[PDB]
Amino acid sequence: IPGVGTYDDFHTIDWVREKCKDRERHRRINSKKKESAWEMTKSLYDAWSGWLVVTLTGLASGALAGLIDIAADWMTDLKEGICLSALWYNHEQCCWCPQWKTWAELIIGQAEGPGSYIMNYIMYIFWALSFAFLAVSLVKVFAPYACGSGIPEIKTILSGFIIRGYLGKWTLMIKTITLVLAVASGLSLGKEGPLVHVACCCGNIFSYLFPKYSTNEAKKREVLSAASAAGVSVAFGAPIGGVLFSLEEVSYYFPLKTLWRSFFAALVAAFVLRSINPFGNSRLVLFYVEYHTPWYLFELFPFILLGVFGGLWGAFFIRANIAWCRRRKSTKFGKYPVLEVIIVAAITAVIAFPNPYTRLNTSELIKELFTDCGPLESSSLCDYRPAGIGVYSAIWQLCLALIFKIIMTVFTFGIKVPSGLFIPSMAIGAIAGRIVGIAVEQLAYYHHDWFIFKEWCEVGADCITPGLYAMVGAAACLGGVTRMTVSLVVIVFELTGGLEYIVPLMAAVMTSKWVGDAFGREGIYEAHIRLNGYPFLDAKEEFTHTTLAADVMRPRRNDPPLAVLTQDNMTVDDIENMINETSYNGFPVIMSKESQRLVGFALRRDLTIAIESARKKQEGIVGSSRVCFAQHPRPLKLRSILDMSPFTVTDHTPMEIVVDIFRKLGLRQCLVTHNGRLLGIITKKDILRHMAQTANQ
Amino acid sequence: IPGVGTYDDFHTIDWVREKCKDRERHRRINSKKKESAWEMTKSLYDAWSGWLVVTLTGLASGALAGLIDIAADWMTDLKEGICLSALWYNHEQCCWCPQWKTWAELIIGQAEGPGSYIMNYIMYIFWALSFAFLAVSLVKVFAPYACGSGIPEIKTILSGFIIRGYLGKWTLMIKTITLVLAVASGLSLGKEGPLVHVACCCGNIFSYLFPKYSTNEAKKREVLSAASAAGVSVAFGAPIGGVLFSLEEVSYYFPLKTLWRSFFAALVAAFVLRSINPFGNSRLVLFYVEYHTPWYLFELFPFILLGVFGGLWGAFFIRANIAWCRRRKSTKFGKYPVLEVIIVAAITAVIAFPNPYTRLNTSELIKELFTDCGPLESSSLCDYRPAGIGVYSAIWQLCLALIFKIIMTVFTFGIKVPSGLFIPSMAIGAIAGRIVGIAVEQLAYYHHDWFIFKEWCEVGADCITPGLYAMVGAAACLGGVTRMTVSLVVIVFELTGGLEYIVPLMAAVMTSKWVGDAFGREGIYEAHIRLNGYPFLDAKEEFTHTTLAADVMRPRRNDPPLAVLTQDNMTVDDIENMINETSYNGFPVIMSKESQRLVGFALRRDLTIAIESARKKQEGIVGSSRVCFAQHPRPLKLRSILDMSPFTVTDHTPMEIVVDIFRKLGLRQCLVTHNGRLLGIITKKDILRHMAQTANQ
Ligand SMILES: CC(C)CCC[C@@H](C)[C@H]1CC[C@H]2[C@@H]3CC=C4C[C@@H](O)CC[C@]4(C)[C@H]3CC[C@]12C
Ligand SMILES: CC(C)CCC[C@@H](C)[C@H]1CC[C@H]2[C@@H]3CC=C4C[C@@H](O)CC[C@]4(C)[C@H]3CC[C@]12C
Ligand SMILES: CC(C)CCC[C@@H](C)[C@H]1CC[C@H]2[C@@H]3CC=C4C[C@@H](O)CC[C@]4(C)[C@H]3CC[C@]12C
Ligand SMILES: CC(C)CCC[C@@H](C)[C@H]1CC[C@H]2[C@@H]3CC=C4C[C@@H](O)CC[C@]4(C)[C@H]3CC[C@]12C
Ligand SMILES: [Cl-]
Ligand SMILES: [Cl-]
Ligand SMILES: [Cl-]
Ligand SMILES: [Cl-]
Repeated sequence: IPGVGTYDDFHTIDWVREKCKDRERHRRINSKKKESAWEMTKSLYDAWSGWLVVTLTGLASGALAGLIDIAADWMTDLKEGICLSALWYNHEQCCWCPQWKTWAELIIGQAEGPGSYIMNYIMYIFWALSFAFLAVSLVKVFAPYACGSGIPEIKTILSGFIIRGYLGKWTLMIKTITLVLAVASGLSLGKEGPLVHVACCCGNIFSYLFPKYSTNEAKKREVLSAASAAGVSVAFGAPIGGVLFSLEEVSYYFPLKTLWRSFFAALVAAFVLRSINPFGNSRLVLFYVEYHTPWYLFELFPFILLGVFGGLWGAFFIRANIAWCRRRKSTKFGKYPVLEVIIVAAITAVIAFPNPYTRLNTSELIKELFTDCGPLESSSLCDYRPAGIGVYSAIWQLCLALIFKIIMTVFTFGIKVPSGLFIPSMAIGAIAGRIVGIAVEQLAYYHHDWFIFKEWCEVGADCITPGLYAMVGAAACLGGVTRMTVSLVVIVFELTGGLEYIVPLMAAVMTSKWVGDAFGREGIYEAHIRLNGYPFLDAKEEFTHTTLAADVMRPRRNDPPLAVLTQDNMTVDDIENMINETSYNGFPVIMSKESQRLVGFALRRDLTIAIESARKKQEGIVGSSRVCFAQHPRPLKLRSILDMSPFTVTDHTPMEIVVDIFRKLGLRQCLVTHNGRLLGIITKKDILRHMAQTANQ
Repeated sequence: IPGVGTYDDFHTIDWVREKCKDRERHRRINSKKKESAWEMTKSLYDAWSGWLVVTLTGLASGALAGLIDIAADWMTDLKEGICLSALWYNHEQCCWCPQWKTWAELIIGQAEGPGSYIMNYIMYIFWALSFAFLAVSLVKVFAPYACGSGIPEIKTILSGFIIRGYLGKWTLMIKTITLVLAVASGLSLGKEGPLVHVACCCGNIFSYLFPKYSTNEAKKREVLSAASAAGVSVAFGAPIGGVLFSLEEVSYYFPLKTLWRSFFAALVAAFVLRSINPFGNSRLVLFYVEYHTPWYLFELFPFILLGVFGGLWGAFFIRANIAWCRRRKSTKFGKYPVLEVIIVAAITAVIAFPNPYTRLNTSELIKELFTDCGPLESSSLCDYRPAGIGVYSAIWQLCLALIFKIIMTVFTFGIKVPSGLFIPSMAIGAIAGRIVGIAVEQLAYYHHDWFIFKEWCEVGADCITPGLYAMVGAAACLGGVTRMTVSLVVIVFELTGGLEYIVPLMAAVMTSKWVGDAFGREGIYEAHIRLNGYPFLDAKEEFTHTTLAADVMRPRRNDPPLAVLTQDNMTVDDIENMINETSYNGFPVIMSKESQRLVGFALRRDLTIAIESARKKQEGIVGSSRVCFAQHPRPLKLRSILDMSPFTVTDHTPMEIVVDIFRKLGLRQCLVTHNGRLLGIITKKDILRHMAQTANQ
């Protein structure tokens, strides 16, 4: 019957049923292939559909990432001036500087002086405000789903949740435009994490072109996992890192074939980015900073210390941001998203313009911090490198920036614009690591008499490398705020290329994960999932409460008896009334009202669809005709919509085993029986609600 | 009761029961921790036990790998002479060459001449024969399990199979000695793959030191997965590659925490190898060959061609080796393992000595082939690089070697000595890729007028890099013979460090996997698992036969009724007689012989152990006392050994869902019932046998 087997919005899919549908389609297609040669070519196309869709998703993700990077760089450069000779060229490419003219030279006509500084300040603020206004208005008017990182929603979707329109074309376009707008605005956010959502949108749009991936939910989830891998790859140019992230972060179920498919998609996207090098390649992709000297054993001490910082700040953020977000979801603050975005952008621009580090783009700041001092470098971060008073000043200039980055982010992650949390955390950790490395280098230079320095360092030698400390701090902050261990480390290593610095990174990361784990085992993405109330049966959480299945059945003593359907003692009108009277997703069809022996399970959606189709197709089905759910007045027959083998457990079964079954098999509901007689039903909603109750939420 | 919950040799574990035991122990330990501060310290130790065991396993694996490499290098160098000045020094380190003296100089007294060549030939053959004899005798006399790679057995074990003594200390020591002996003998084998078994042995030996990992099988399997990751890491110096290999090859179930634990163990082992650099670091670990020029798009054509070769040869090997192995398991050839090893070693030495490439160590040959021609290099492989006649001769010298390497391996993988298949396949692929690269370079140099070469190459330019072709060929052969895609590619990339050659590798690998997949979807390890007859329910295989649970129940119409135990209508003597009369692993305890309603499941081992313990502990239990399985003449009580919630499915349930339940939940048996009455039992053995029957085995 047409329509049978579909799902509604904000519903969970049944993986077993979807896979049964997929293999039934596979058997039918194989039979057709053996039937004819044209069907054989169709079967070959069906087999190659997965490769085709993953390749298309990778190519689209790479192209979109390149375009977004180019547009964001140009728009960010527009704030501080423009290149009259070539308006399309950005500041860096325009000066590759008489061609570049600042707003002071174009309005006041003076390149220097207090008036020039004032004009530049006002123009910077105005451009930031305009970009923020455009981004928020576009998000609110066209695609409200384009707001946020999207990683929490993608995680919920890959678990089996349905969010219609989240991965649509409208959301893709609006997010693509608004991410560039927000990045140019200068808000404390990034465009690396959100790229995963863009890749997922592309994956869905391409999956619509293949019947195998367009009529089955599980195959769509596999394509989405590959898309997420490709998105991370384009974000950080780390295809292996992207595959690991898909494996450990967003993919609830990851078949082995999906591993290689996601790896191929990530490699294709990385190759697409390489082809347009350096046009669409970001600074992070082109980082490629060489190392001066190898790390040393004693240096692991400050690194671990950095880890502690990464463990602490992230925890604080998880406690702060969430709380603020909750206030936005409870008070009137959420009724004025445009005003909130405008105010945040104004404050950020005003407080960031005076300080060169904050006025600097976050990605460029990260690149500079990771970049090591050189003989040709004369930046304030490397003016001293003996050392002078300016060092202290430099440290001061860093410290303030750090504080700024810590504050704005808390009020920036959650606003109604595309915002990413990877870049801000990386910048904060990089600043902290740079400060720590500067301190360690100064101590080594002024106290080389210590046996540790005298053994592992030499007078007038590059024993200490602050760039490595900044990298370690960035990795520690990312791990402490996301609780990622392997994917994070591999992504950092691929981004920086420091194969010899994998050990220094890992350690720090682990430390952060432990420290944060002391203040809470939940990460930022999971915390946001819980805040939004999405149905998520996280496997990381362990159910320790000693309860039995009898304690979770909905039809309790106080509750009314569960609605059931007789095999062949029901009519179409009665079934319609039952559907319109009960709120159950499905109903268990029993043999008889006395025996109450389970016969099957019929979903309400399929039941209604079958009834309507039969009424519109045949004559005499006006309610008088009976409905028979058994096998072979024109009585209605609805055996095709019922499940012959619903999962069942005993009333005394410990709830831990039930949760295990639900997690591993991805079931939708389980019929709790005893003596072969139906008693109750435990649904994923009930399991989640019980888990929340036992967790004191 | 002591002894309850144990397993016998060659038996499969029940993952659900083990995990229940583990969490019950966790709850008890948490209660004790809350009881006292000493118990709190004990709880901290229990929590840190996993980190401690993985760290110990990594350290032991690294140390053993270094020692094995050093010993193998020295023993191999001993065959062609000795360093009189420093007998402990090897040929390369002795000449770092008056100090080094060949056997001709030490016996005949003439360094050059036909007599010197004859003496060197005879001494080489004698040393190879002696090493082979020692290895085979040690394997056959002390640890028969030390033979082979061990990857198939490790894969079976990680799926829940029990092989007592496979990972013991005796096996570890014997394999460690015999791997070095066999490598020195010159047989067509390697010591990289077998290192995984060494790591697993270390992991088991260390897991014996922690009660959490000593009393639970699943935790031991997690430790073994970490050990396998560390073993691969030490084998190829690719901790990420080792983690991926553990994820995709040997680990049936891989918890998320086990991922980070395995990564940490691999990193620790790699760091241990680094600390002893270059003493215990193999040539593969110290490969680190720089790259001259980047690869080009047209070069992807021959690379794919190499993939085809890798796809073909491997398939052939899977068809040849297995067959020969089957002959060794059916004819009298298997009755003389020592003689077979001696004959194979004699033939290999005799046929390899004349040709310099075969006389050369396989690892050194791989390093040379991957190594690119340089101005200071004057080797025959790079004598020409215009080109002369010698090129052809060089190619000839390669071609013969290739054929040799293809033949001996077929007769070498399966003998009663520690043998690895990674190194031979890598060498074969490297030779093929070197030949292909030489041909392509010659064509480009003599036919640069072609638009392709004129566009992507220049006159007198290093457009073609034969080392990259050799690397691609090695990767293709490895993928074709093992059907590994992501782990293989990452391992190769980490080994070579060519982050810019990931795309050329991947493609080729994929091609091989496809080509081999056309001649059979099973790899060498799975083929050997099937040949040995181990019980393996591979998840990669898909069950498409449309059968129901009723078709797999053992108690069929022809078979006798299933043995059952009444709840409280049985005696100790009757239960003992039933145990000694039936071969079932466990028996279903029913409420009554008339109702036949399932009450629980009692394992034969636990039943016998409980009966014996009760008889030896209490008085009056002499068979007259009744046995009651219900809850509360001194009747025996055996409720603690009975499972209250055995998994059950309906008789009409499709067998596909049953296979899914068995694979995902790792069950041991499922009770098939109808109307709430027990009918039959489907065990993993029956599922495996039905799968074999449906596969026409
Ligand atoms: C909000 C974003 C999307 C707007 C993008 C278009 C921007 C870059 C456009 C809008 C108005 C434009 C300006 C309009 C007028 C002039 C005067 C001319 O003598 C030099 C160029 C200059 C100064 C233009 C530079 C580019 C400009 C700033
Ligand atoms: C090894 C050295 C460098 C570490 C130095 C920092 C130490 C003192 C830090 C690291 C982790 C920290 C712990 C992390 C979290 C908690 C839980 C909280 O409810 C009380 C404090 C407590 C228990 C912290 C105490 C201080 C602590 C132990
Ligand atoms: C089979 C393996 C394990 C044996 C290991 C020990 C080997 C290396 C031993 C056994 C016999 C030894 C030889 C015995 C006698 C002499 C004569 C002396 O003037 C030079 C050293 C020389 C030539 C020895 C070299 C080392 C030697 C070959
Ligand atoms: C793309 C170019 C370079 C590939 C050139 C090699 C081609 C001809 C190879 C690659 C894979 C090969 C196929 C692989 C396996 C099979 C199955 C076998 O039962 C019949 C031959 C057949 C069908 C092969 C035919 C030839 C084949 C198609
Ligand atoms: Cl970001
Ligand atoms: Cl993000
Ligand atoms: Cl090997
Ligand atoms: Cl092997």
